[PDB]
Amino acid sequence: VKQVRVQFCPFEKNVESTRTFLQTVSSEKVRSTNLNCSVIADVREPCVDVLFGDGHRLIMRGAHLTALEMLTAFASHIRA
Amino acid sequence: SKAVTRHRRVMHFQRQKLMAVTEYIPPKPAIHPSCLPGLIRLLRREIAAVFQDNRMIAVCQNVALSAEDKLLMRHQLRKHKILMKVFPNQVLKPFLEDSKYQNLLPLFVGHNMLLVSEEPKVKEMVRILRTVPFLPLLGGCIDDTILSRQGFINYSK
Amino acid sequence: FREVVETTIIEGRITATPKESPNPPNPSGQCPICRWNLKHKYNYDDVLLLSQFIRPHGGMLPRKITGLCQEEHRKIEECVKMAHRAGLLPNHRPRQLNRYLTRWAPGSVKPIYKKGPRWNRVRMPVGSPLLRDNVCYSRTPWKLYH
Amino acid sequence: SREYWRRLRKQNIWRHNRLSKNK
Amino acid sequence: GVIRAIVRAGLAMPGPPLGPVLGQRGVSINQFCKEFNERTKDIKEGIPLPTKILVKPDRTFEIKIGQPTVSYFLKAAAGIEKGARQTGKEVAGLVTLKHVYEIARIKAQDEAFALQDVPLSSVVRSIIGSARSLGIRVVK
Amino acid sequence: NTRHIAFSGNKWEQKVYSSHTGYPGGFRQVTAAQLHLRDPVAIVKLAIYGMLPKNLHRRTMMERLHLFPDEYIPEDILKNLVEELPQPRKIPKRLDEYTQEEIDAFPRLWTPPEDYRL
Amino acid sequence: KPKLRFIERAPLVPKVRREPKNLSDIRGPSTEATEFTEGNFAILALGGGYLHWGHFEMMRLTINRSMDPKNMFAIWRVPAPFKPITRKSVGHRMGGGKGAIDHYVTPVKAGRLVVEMGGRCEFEEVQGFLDQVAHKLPFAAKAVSRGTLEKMRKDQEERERNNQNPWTFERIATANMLGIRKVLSPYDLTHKGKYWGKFYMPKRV
Amino acid sequence: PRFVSLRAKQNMIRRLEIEAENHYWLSM
RNA sequence: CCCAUAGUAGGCCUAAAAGCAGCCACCAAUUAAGAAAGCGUUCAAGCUCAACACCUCCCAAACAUAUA
Ligand SMILES: [Zn+2]
Repeated sequence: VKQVRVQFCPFEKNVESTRTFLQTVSSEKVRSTNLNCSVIADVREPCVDVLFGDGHRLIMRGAHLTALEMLTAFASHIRA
Repeated sequence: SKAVTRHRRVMHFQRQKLMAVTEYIPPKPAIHPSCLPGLIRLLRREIAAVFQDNRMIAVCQNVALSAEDKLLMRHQLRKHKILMKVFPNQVLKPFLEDSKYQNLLPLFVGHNMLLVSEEPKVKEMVRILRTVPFLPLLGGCIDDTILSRQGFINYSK
Repeated sequence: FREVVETTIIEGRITATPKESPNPPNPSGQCPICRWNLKHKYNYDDVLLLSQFIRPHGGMLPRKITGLCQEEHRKIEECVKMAHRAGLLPNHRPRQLNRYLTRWAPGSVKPIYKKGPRWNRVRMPVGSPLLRDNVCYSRTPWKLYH
Repeated sequence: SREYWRRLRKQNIWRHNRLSKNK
Repeated sequence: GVIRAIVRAGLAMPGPPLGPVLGQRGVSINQFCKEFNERTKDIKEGIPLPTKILVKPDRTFEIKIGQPTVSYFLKAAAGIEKGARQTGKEVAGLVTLKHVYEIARIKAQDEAFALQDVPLSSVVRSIIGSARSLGIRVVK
Repeated sequence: NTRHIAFSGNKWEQKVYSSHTGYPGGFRQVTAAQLHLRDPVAIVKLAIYGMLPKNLHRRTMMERLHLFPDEYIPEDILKNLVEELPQPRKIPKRLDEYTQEEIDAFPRLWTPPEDYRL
Repeated sequence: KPKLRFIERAPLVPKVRREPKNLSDIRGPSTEATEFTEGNFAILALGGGYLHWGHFEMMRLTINRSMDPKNMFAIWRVPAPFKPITRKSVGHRMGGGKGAIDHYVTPVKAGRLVVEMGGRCEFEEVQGFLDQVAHKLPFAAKAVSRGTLEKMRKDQEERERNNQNPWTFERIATANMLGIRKVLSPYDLTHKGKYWGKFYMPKRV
Repeated sequence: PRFVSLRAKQNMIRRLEIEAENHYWLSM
C-alpha cells in the first residue's frame, strides 16, 4: 500500500464502520510501523480508495459492511 | 473395622437404600423462572453549562494522535481559550435531546471530542488539520444552524 | 440479510430479509422457542428448526442475533452438532459411516479397549445430556449411556 | 464534586490493587 | 528513544548515572555535556535540572529544558539540604502560604513539563499535595 | 444392506471386538469401524450370535441366518421369501427429501436483524 | 501480637497415662468454637480429623509467609496437641501391652473453626492462602467468612424446608419406620444422616 | 460394591407408605 | 478488543536503586491512569492490570422414542 483516500458523509445518514476504520487502523499507530502508507480522509455511501504502488486499485463503497470484514479484506489485499 | 475409618466405609445395603430414598428433591416449578419477564449529574450540569456558554460547538475524531501530540494540540489551542472536552455519548445523546438539538442527534456517535469556543480562530485548526494528512472536521452547529465542512470553510474565510 | 459482493470493487448489498409467522401461540416470552411452546418438545430429528438457526456454511448463529435462552441456545448448538454428524445437513458444506445421536467428534474418541468390571464399566455415551428434560412418551427414560 | 468522585475512583483502584496481591 | 534524567548542573560528568545508561542507543557524550553546560550557564548554577532529550534515529541531539525540579526547589526554599526520612509526621521546613504563592507564579509556564493549568488553584493545590508527602509544613 | 448399518454414535470408534488366536501374542482388538471395513457382515453376525442362547442349537440357528452386505440377493434366496419385517428404527429423512409443502408448513420463528452478513 | 504463636510438639507437663483412641471425638458436629468471636474469617472444617504438629507448623508457616501484620491478626482456636497417640516398635509382634506414646494430636469435629482472621481485610485477598492451607489440611476444610457461614446455614435451612420428598432421615430414624434402626447407629438419632463416620455430607439434607 | 436401583427405591417407598398408614391408625 | 500523559528520577538512608531492594504519606492535574497490581533491568528505558473514550485373553449380547 502507498496511498489511501477515504471520504465519509455524516451530513447525510452516517456509517459507523468507516469511522471506526478511521479510528483504529487509519491512524499513526499503524503508520508508526507502516511508514510508506499515505493516508487522507475527507468529510462532507462513504468511499475507501486504496492505491497500491505496484498494479492494484481497490475501490470500496462501505455503506452496509461492518468494520471486521473490511479490515480482513485490507489484510488479505496487503498479504495478496 | 472401626466406626471411624480413614476411607469412606461401605454401608449396609438397607442403609444405602434409606440414604437414596431420603435424598433431597428440589422443587420443580411448572414453568422455568429464567424464561419469564452523582457523577452523571456532574456530567449533566457541566455539559449544560457548556451548552449555555458557547454559540457554536465543534467536534473532530482526535484519537489518531500520541499523548505528546495531545499535549502539543492542547498547547496550540491553549493560546486561545477554546475548551477541548471528552465525555461519553451514552449520556451525550440525552444531552442532545434535552438541548432541543434534533439535527445534531446523528452527529455525536463513537469517539467524539468537543472544541467549544466563544469567538472564531478556526483557520488555525484548519491548517493544523491540513499540516497532518488525517483527522477530519466533523460538522458542528452555530446558533441552531448546522455546519458541514463547506459551512466550516465559509465561516472560516 | 446482507451479502458482500466482490469483483476490484466490493460492496454490501441487502437482499431477502425473512420474518416469522404473525401468530405466536405463547407471546411475552424470552426466546423464540419459548414463544412457540417448544421448550422441551424437539430433538435432533427436526432439521428445519435446526436449519433456521445455522449459517449456510453449517456454522452456528450467535446469541443476541437469535435471542435464545442460555439452556435453549446450548440445546440448539448441541442438536446442530448431533445432526451434522448424522448426515441430516448435506447442503451446508463449504464446497463413510452412517450415524445418529453422536455427542463427540469422530476423531477425538479413543476406543474402549478395556471395559471395566460390572461395578466400574466404561459405557458409550449416546445422545446429549442437554436433552434430558424433554417430553417422554415411554416409561423407561432415555438411556444416555450404552 | 469532581474531587469526590476522583477520590472514590482512587479507593476503587486501591481495592483492585489489594485484591490482586496473589494474582 | 525518549530519555529522562535528573542529572544536576553542578557536575557535567558524574559517571555511572550517564555512562552506561546512554551506551545502548549510541551517543557522543561531549556534545551532551557542552549542551548541558550552556544550559547550566543559561540558568542559576548548582541545581538539578530535568531533561527532555530524544535520541533521533538520525543520531542528533535535541535538549529541551524548563524550570528547575520540585524536590530540591522546595527543600532549598525551606533551607533543607537532605530531606526528612519518615515524611509523614517529621518536619524540617515551615513554609508559609505567601512563599508558595510567590513561587507558584513562575511555575506554570513550561511546555515540556506540561504544567499548563490556566487557573491558579490547580498548580498551588498540586504543590501543596507534593509538600504534604515531604517534610514541609504549610503555615497558615 | 449390512454395509449401511448405523450405530448410535461414537460406538463406531468406541465399540471394540476382541479375538484371540491361541498362539502367544495373538490377542487382537479391532474397533467397529475397522471390523466393518474388513467384512461388512460381521457386526450384525456377532450381534445376533451374542443375542442367541448359549447352547448347542445356536450354531444351527446361525446356519438359518443369511446376511448380505448390499441390495443384491442370490436368486435361490430371493425367491424363498414370504414377508418383510418392518424396520425397527424410523429413518429421519434429511433436508433434501423434504417437500416444499412440508417446509412451508413449519413456521419461521424469528426476524434476523436487517443487516447481517452470515 | 498479630501472628500465630508457636505450637509445641507436646505440653510442658507430660501425660504418663496411655489413653485409648476414643474415635468419637472426631465423629459428629462440633459444639466448641462453632461460632465467630471478634474475628471475620476462618477455615471451617467440613469434616473431622486429627491435626498433628506437622500440620500446625505448616499452617503457621503458610499463614505467616504471606502475612500483613499491620492489617491482619490471627488467633488459634484449636488448642495445643494433647491426645497421646501410641505406636508399637517397628517389626515387632503383638501383645506385651500397649505401645509407648509416639506423638501428640488434636482432634477436630466437623463444623469447627481452626484459626481466626481479623482486621482491615476482605474476602478475595485471603481466599488464596486460606484455600492453599485448607487443601494442605488432612480433612475437608473451606475458607469461610462471617457472611459465608450464615449464607451456607441459610442454604441448609432452605434445603431442609423446600424439599418435596416426604421421607427424611430424621423421620425414618426417629420413628423406627422399617425396623431400620437395626442397621443404624444410635448416633444417627442426633446426626440425622448428615454424618457417616468421620465424614460430613454438606449437600445432603 | 452394590448399588440402588429404582425397584428397590419404589419397594422402600411402598413399605414406608404402609407404615405411615399404621402410624395414623395407632394414634386414635 | 481497548488504552496509559504529567507535579517527579516521591523523599530517607542507599554509588543510584526512580511504583517496582527496603521505611512512611499515599496528596494532586485536566476529564482520567494507583507515589502503584505482575515481567523486566546494578539502576534506567521498555512491557501487561484497573481507570479514561465504543459498550495368559476386553469381557453377556445389545438398546437414548409405543402410554408402567
Ligand atoms: Zn426460553
